[PDB]
Amino acid sequence: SERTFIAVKPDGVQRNLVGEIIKRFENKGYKLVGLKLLQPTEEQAKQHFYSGLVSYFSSGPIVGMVWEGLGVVKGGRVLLGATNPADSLPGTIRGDFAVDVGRNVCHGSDSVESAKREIAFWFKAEELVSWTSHSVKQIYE
Amino acid sequence: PSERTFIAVKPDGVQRNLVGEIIKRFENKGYKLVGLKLLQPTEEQAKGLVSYFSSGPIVGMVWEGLGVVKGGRVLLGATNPADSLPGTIRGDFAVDVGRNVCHGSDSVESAKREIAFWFKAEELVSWTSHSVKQIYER
Amino acid sequence: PSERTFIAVKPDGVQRNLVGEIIKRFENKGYKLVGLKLLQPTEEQAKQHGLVSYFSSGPIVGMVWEGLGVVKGGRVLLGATNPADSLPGTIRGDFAVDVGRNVCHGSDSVESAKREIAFWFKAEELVSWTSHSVKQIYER
Amino acid sequence: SMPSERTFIAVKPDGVQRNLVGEIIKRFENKGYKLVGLKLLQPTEEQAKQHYFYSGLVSYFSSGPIVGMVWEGLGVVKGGRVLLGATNPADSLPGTIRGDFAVDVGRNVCHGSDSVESAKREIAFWFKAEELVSWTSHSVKQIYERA
Amino acid sequence: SERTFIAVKPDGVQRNLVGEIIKRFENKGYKLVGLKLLQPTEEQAKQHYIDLASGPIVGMVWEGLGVVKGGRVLLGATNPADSLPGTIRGDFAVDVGRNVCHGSDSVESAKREIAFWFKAEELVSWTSHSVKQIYE
Amino acid sequence: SERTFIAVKPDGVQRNLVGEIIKRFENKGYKLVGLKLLQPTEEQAKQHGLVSYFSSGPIVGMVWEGLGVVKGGRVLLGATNPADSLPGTIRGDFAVDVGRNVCHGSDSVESAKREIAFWFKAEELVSWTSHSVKQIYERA
Repeated sequence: SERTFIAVKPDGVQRNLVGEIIKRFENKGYKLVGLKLLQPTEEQAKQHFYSGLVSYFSSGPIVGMVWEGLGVVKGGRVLLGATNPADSLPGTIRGDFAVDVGRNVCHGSDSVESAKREIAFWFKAEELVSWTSHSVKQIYE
Repeated sequence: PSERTFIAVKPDGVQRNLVGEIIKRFENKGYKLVGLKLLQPTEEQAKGLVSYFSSGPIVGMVWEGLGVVKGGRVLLGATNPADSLPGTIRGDFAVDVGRNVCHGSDSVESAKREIAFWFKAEELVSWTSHSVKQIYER
Repeated sequence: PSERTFIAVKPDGVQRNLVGEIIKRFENKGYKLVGLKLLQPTEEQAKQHGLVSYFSSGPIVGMVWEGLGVVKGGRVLLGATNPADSLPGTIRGDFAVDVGRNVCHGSDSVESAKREIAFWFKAEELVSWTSHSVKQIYER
Repeated sequence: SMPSERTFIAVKPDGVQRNLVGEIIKRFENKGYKLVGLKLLQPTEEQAKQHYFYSGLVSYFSSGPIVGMVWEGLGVVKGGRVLLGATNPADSLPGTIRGDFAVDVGRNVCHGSDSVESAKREIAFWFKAEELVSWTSHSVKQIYERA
Repeated sequence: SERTFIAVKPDGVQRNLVGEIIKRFENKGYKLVGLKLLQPTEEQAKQHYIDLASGPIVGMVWEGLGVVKGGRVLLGATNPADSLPGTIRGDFAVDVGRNVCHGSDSVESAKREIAFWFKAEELVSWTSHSVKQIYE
Repeated sequence: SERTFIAVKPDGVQRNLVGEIIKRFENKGYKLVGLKLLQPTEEQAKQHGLVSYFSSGPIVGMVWEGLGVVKGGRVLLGATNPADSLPGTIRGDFAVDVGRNVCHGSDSVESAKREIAFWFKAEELVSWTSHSVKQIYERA
């Protein structure tokens, strides 16, 4: 089943939005199969204006997540809201919580291919957990 | 404002503990609860879709308010959860169209039919909200 | 575990839009909803339950909840009967001020729960079903 | 287009009566906007006449208290209105204040300045300069990107 | 009819707890009769400084039956270490020196605090449309 | 700089309480320095019927930092036995059965050190400073 990479960026962790973000994905019906707190290294930030974006991204921890579900790549992005918080609607994470595109609190993979790459980049295979939600028959026909 | 609509928490909604959450959103909006009942549809009432619909309880509700048929549907969000926006019930809580948590009458006429189908007249309560002048100008 | 209790949102609770909030808390706790009904008590029903007039003046929501220790646990969720003594986090602690407008009711014992359930609900109105989360809430 | 931009937000009397003051303030705080003015007041008949059916809207608006607020942040005039939702609740989407809480355009719970110029005028009309408080949020670097 | 003074201290305002605190008082059934974002005046500071020998903050006045004690119950114990979850400080504070809010500790001190922070003309007397639902 | 170990047990993960639990610790002012989703091995559960349930699915392991966080974290979780947990706590709000009590927190500073070391390798913990430290602590 489809998987996507969702991150709480360092502004999101600093502003105490980790639980709130996780809650919204859980409530939606998506399944958490990877989760990790980490501080990106400068080198990881270099791979991911330049000195500035690198420095912010390696300045503090992010929370990396892998979520599983039908249409979760697109759906996860819908939950996050438009990338640019000026365009984000209330009810979304960015619409509720962000102002500035450079401090937009979170990230979600923008396609299936890019999800596979991002998951592989941040998570070793052994760190992902395959399990079955006891609610699968209530969420999916 | 005396328009009425039928809202249901389907069995997946009840199983996933969304009854209170749904009621809350209608109450917050300003709509008035005039009928409420927990029931398990019979196979016959349902008559794959039949089996799921008669497999467990639903919560049936009648809500009253100005434009409540359309408004109730806006609160539920698009019927197909792929199209539902966050902030709506389905946008927040549903993934699959076949397990889309809830239902709202799609028109005034079909609301009248649905209400009559699930509720006996005596089961609906007419009352006046002490907030009516705060919610409606006239 | 199959224990059951009667919970009511009194008319002030319904008027003040607390029905959903109360149901949510019971659902969140893990208790199972097996009866639910909106109704306006008759004066006669209020007599059995000034207090008469208020109680029969508008609708209440009657509920039956099932779970281990649900009679006591339901009352703990409601908070002390007198809101002056109710702690924040409970329904009355969060939402009520006056004992005469204390928003809700819960059966005070197993025996009185059986009586209250039987009084407000006909047998055919209660639904027996199994939560898909039963093994996540209960070890045995 | 400055982060120092300011807008006027009001909880109208219906919003105060229906206990939506805290909820409205929370949404602005959550968004990252900064509260620089706040005041509970009952508009006078004369103040209601200027603000705006010219029998009826006046009477309701001067009938009880409103909460007046000044919020500061990048694009806060437009952003504040997005949080409130469409002016007519029929058009307001869930997730917004009016989409979540209002039904009738005549009882639409709140108000926000519709432009930068009208925000300056509204702020000046409801607040004396000495009532606004300038301070710095300890989260400014988390909300706004430094070059 | 009783009234009390509740304040969101500067840490509370900085940490975005103003709405959350107001909400809890509204939800409880108490009535907001004074509200203002404020900075002490030089004259207010002088008199505070003198009185201790016996910003911004948000200042509030709330009205209701038993609101002085009730308001404090909503805030939770003064020292957050002792505050229980469900209260403001139990949910949101760790350190007694950054305990987010304040409520008058008695009826007499409420009168004094209200008078100190609010001019009489800044309080609004009004009737909640829900008064008969909250009070018998 | 005190630290404690908090876990969402498998029932808690299954019942979608991870975010809710994290939120409460964040709201309180505590600082997240370790976070990981994992499925305990049978061997790991033996050291911690109870073995089978604990190794049956994923838990979320967390390390939190703050003044008095060991005791404070337990106060947020509520009494170990949900029958005794008060509303406003995680177990008071969400749990019924002591065998399915949703979560765990270290019971002392010494046991927190042991539990943190057991579940987290040193390189998995992140040391950082909250931009709100001076708003949460007077001495910071």
